[PDB]
Amino acid sequence: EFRPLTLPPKLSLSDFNEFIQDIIRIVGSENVEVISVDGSYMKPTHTHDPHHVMDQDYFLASAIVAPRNVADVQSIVGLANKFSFPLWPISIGRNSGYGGAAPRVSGSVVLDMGKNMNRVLEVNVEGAYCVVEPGVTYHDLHNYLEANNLRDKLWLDVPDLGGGSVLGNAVERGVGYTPYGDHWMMHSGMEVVLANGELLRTGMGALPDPKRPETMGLKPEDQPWSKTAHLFPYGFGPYIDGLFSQSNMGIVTKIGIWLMPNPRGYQSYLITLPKDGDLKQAVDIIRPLRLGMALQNVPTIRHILLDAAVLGDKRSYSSRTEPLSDEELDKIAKQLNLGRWNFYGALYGPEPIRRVLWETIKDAFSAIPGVKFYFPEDTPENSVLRVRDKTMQGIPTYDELKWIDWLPNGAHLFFSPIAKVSGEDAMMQYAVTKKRCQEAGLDFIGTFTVGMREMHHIVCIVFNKKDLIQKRKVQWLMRTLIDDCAANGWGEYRTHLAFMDQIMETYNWNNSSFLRFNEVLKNAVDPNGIIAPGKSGVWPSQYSHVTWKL
Amino acid sequence: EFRPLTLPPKLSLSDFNEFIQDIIRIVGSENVEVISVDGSYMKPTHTHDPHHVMDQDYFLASAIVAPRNVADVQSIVGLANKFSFPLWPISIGRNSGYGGAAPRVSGSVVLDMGKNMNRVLEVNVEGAYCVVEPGVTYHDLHNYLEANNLRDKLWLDVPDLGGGSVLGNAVERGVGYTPYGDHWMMHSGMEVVLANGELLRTGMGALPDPKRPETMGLKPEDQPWSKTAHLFPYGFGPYIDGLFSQSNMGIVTKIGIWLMPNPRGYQSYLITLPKDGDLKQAVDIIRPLRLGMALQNVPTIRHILLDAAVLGDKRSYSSRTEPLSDEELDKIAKQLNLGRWNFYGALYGPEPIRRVLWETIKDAFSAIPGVKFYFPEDTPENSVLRVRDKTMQGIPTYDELKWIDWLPNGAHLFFSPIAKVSGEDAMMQYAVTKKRCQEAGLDFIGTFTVGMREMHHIVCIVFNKKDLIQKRKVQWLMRTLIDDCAANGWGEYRTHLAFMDQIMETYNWNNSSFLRFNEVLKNAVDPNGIIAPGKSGVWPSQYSHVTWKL
Ligand SMILES: *Cc1cc2c(cc1C)nc1c(=O)[nH]c(=O)nc-1n2C[C@H](O)[C@H](O)[C@H](O)COP(=O)(O)OP(=O)(O)OC[C@H]1O[C@@H](n2cnc3c(N)ncnc32)[C@H](O)[C@@H]1O
Ligand SMILES: *Cc1cc2c(cc1C)nc1c(=O)[nH]c(=O)nc-1n2C[C@H](O)[C@H](O)[C@H](O)COP(=O)(O)OP(=O)(O)OC[C@H]1O[C@@H](n2cnc3c(N)ncnc32)[C@H](O)[C@@H]1O
Repeated sequence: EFRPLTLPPKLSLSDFNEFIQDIIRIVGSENVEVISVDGSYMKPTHTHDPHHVMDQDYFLASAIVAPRNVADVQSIVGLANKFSFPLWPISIGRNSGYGGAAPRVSGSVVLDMGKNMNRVLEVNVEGAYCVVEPGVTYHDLHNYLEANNLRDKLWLDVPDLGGGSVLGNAVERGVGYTPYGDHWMMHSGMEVVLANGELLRTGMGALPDPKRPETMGLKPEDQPWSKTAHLFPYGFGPYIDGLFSQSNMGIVTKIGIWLMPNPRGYQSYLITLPKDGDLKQAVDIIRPLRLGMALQNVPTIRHILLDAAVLGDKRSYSSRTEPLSDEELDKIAKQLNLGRWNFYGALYGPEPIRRVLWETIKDAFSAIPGVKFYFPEDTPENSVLRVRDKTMQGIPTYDELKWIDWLPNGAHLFFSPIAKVSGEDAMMQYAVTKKRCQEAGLDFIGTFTVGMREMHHIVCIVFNKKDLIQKRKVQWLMRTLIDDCAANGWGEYRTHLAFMDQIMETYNWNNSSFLRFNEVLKNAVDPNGIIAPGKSGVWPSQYSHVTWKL
Repeated sequence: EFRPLTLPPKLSLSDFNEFIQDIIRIVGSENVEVISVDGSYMKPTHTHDPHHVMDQDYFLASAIVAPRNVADVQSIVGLANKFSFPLWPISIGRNSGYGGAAPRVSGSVVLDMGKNMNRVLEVNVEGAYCVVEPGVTYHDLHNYLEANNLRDKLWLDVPDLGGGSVLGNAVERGVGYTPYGDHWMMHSGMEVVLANGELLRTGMGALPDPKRPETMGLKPEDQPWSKTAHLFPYGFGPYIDGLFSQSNMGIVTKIGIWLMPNPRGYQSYLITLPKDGDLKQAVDIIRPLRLGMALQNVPTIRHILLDAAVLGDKRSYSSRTEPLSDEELDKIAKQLNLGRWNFYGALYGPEPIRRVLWETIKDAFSAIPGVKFYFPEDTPENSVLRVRDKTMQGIPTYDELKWIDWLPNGAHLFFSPIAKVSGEDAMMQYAVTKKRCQEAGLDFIGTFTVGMREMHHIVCIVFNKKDLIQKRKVQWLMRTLIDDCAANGWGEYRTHLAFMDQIMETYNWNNSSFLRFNEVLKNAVDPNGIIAPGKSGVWPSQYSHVTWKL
């Protein structure tokens, strides 16, 4: 194909066409598309940000490429080093609220790694791990487990929806809700194609499986792994794995992910907190429970509007066009039999141990006036408890997609600061966050997810993507919040394409020492800067900061 | 001082003298010793390898310099850049079995970080963590906690001995014996001086503490951390932390380490396993109880000679010169009331819970005939269990020094391959290692430490450091085990200075892509190659592989 809307920087139409004809010859026409449509979550777009906060076409591919296998990735890396051509690797491209598939730089090729590199490569019972290509969704892996009857042996750890990529998510350092919620920390042994195009496996992936007749003459990409590659992450030497999470340092083609053995018993629960202000005492309670390990998983603390938005759009609760007031949340709370904040967790292992922990947690929270406790069977058919009862046991679902439609053309954008597990800091962050959403004319929606010594506060900004005036207020809210939170001692853990530079500028301890360091590494491994220029605000030297930063 | 024993490569005598005059000016001559004696554990040497497998003077410092503070480190670095002068940074230098404080390159300035940089900087209760400098030993910190009554709120995690640096050991990715035994995984918020001299803090350490009047004009080194620094490791962007463990990528000045809250219940224990072959079913039994958190910590499986050696030297058990027979090891077993393998664990938390766990473990191991369960109270006063009682609850001891003296001028050398948590794998690693130990005329001594999905297998080579015939046999032993283990798909997790090259050459999947990618990052951040050249087999470009490898 001949003519795209946007060319990559410094690249001619004639060069671009040579590149494309070249790539077609490798991967076939059926695996290439040049852009000369926001799609669905069920069928994600690969061309741009479906939940756009800037103009729809602001972050736009010049084309999409789908390698057939790892060899293609290498060949494609080669040509991009030849032509000086920016690549943007996605696994699945369901990173909505962070930009979806869209490339940080327009004119890039989007590498749809997921379409053909699909395979669940291994599920090892005794080692309680699995090995995975970019294309394996949470649901995909769920179904492989069923086919081979492994459901009674091994559980998954799923984020709030079923379609993201196990690896996609893991390298974004994302989060789920079993004791295996720290997704990044569950990996051992990743294979990566570098900016030079050479293959590398990490940790004990670097210790090769010894030779035997069955595996002779296998291309490296197809060689098995030695027996410890997915068991012991460190390997030997400097431990580089993390240089591949949230980086543009390489293109991940495989990853091993630890899986929880069937725990021996499971019980989910809801605790409902009546007052807006109860968040303070509730978090002080969480602290030692989590830290002392009566809280086995990553339990979340949901604001009322999050459950309500699952349950029906805003028109369903009021024809109001302004944020719902403090007192309507009370009415909605009491309609839905929920509190102002709603705490979800679960209990794992034998009855005798579940009993003890539950009595501890039950006891601890009873200090909060008006508290009420529910198992799944005590709630209506449509409840968030029922849905989450699935989630905290590794079953992929999709019911939580509905909150996206809180407003007539609902898109989400995530503001994701980190809080202490302390009522006081939490209230402050809430206050700082709630205040601004207001000035923006938006309902406040958000969770806190509970890590051991921190909470991921996911403020869920939902907007009508066809509304230009609102879009701008969303750009104002985000940028303002980033600042407010930095001035209060809080950083964000993950974000959107349009906020990456701003966010990094925030991690400026000692004259931006962190980003400088990262650039030195980026330019050495990426001398042509072809991988994902601009991810996390890291720019190769051929990318002027003045031209390229937002 | 004027004339040193060995000079760093490519550097004149005239230059060394101008250099050390510049350092003497900064650190004062009290913090400089030019070398022109082995010591012990309590007074550890800073010049060479106290447990030398090569000639005593093979790895040898040219001087030892003791920075008073972070600013002295920046100047020394600046000067080491001026003169191309290798630095070898240590914290305490108790890396016995791995080369102690010896530099990999003879001629280097051993950088004694711990002499003056000494402070327990922070102990935060609600976050349950500490911030520490290199000079703080495990005993140092223990006494800090006792002296503030903190031992009732927070416990430590300690290796077998208490002399090691909390930070130094963690950057070596070392292991301890509570649920906090994965020392490295417990870090958060590292401060690092780079090869160019510049300070950097990782993770949310890069998110600045907001401005206030109390902290104005503080040197970057002396600034506080933002509230989340030591709560959330990741921060934002590429997670570069691990580039600083087992690496030569920088000089660490400060680290945050997570501390486990008093669990509200503790009980250690021993299980004795009569036969040599009982290892196989033991491991097979441990596997599901590890994955399922009936075993909450890092338990150990000790060879009978490990315990035997703590209680008495070889000369006391047999007069024989060769290795001990099988029957002579059942004799020592029945003598000491231990099995051939001895499993040391510990239960944590409230009694209602400790109880259930224990009944599962007891009942799990009962399928092994002649098994015996002991609490500390059930054993002789000198027993290893009584020592590990303290160990598996964060109390330092020094009792385990006694096994080093299993031979006249006993020295240890660790061979530390990683095994699967499977009897088959473990027996195999045992057989492989026992065979070669015979050939070399050594007794086999070691422990397995049970990580979640891996075991660290510490083959404890003790040898007579004044016997040149045996030191050569130990060299042969080491180099053969490395090769054999490799040929059976196992790699070492850490090693001695003389085996760094070989071991790293072992992880050569896809023609040493791992090393090549490591080399690339090193030359980027260390142009003149001054920080610890040769650490983990990673050499900067101006060190010829031909000249430097062993
Ligand atoms: C809409 C929304 C999103 C959401 C959520 C709830 C709603 C309603 N709940 C989440 C949750 O609880 N936890 C969480 O971590 N995220 C949640 N999200 C966000 C999103 O839906 C998921 O996180 C989703 O899994 C992420 O998208 P996906 O997994 O498909 O990843 P991707 O689109 O391919 O992009 C990942 C980014 O990471 C880097 N990347 C990905 N693959 C590679 C490879 N192959 N090599 C190198 N880098 C890779 C890229 O930077 C890419 O941009
Ligand atoms: C003799 C022995 C040793 C031993 C053991 C039992 C016996 C009887 N059991 C151990 C165990 O249970 N777990 C464990 O991790 N180690 C065990 N050992 C080995 C050793 O004694 C300890 O590991 C000890 O704590 C290590 O030594 P130390 O703590 O003093 O650390 P160091 O010598 O200063 O440094 C070791 C290496 O780390 C790098 N390093 C240290 N500081 C820095 C700084 N700040 N910057 C950059 N790198 C640093 C260096 O590479 C140094 O060589």
